[PDB]
Amino acid sequence: RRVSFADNFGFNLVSVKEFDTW
Amino acid sequence: LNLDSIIGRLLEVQGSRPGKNVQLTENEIRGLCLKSREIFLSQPILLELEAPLKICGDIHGQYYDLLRLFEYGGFPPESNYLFLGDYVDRGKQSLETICLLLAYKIKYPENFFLLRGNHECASINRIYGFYDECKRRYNIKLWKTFTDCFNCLPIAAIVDEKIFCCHGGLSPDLQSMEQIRRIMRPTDVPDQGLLCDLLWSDPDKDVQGWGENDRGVSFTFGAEVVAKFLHKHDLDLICRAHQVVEDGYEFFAKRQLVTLFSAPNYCGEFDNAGAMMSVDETLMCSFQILKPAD
Amino acid sequence: XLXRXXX
Repeated sequence: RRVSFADNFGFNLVSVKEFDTW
Repeated sequence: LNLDSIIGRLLEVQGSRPGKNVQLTENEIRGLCLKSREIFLSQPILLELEAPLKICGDIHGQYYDLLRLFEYGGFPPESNYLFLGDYVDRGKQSLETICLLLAYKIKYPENFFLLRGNHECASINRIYGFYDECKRRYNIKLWKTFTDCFNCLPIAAIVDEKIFCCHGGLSPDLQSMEQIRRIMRPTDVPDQGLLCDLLWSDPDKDVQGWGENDRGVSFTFGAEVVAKFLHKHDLDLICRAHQVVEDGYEFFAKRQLVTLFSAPNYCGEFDNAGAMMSVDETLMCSFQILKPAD
Repeated sequence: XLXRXXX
């Protein structure tokens, strides 16, 4: 199986966690 | 070497004021350097790794951002890690950053991996902050112990025979992986040649083949160089670091290359997130992004 | 922009 990316199959490519620096 | 105590003190800042220092003893830091150096030399200079793995780019002494990356990705050994280099310089806590990474390398030597960046080099980190931090918090001799350790870091990694990972990029000298394996350690980073390029080169969409590099060292390479390299070596993806990218990750050459940068808000010219690439056991890749809330 | 050795 070739390397794939999650958006090839209907998943989010990215997940984002926002943070407060403090 | 009381490893668990060192890691515990390093993780005590977790939740506290960002910027508070951990002042390990000189003996503890030297112990981390000497033991990790032994492990680096006992493992190949071209690592052969298996997924699943989280892959991280430049950190540059942003210690609390490193802790946030581990919180999001999973602290070792719940997840396996490959870091692409540039642990020190620029940031305020290079020492905490490198010490935690070396401690995890000693603790989980088969599940935690660190490659050499262009800043794990005395000529660079003498200027870009790490020498100054060592001289202020400890002494010059400790800085030299770090250099001897850094001189033994591995240079590249291949994940499941399909993802080629290094800090900088490709080299016009690189025809065979054997050329990487033949590099002996300890070594400095030269200002020219294969090892220099692996740590310093950059992709560029405006170059046909190989071009000059505006940094004044190494080269740039275009999309066709990427495609030829992948085909020649039966690889699917290049994963590298070394450049600030706005979203923490950035594709190049029709998703054949990705740049990862893991230190949020590094520059003054633009805000940037830090990203990690998660590679599952089937080689499906996705990105976990740490973004300042504003 | 921090100085091209690198924003």
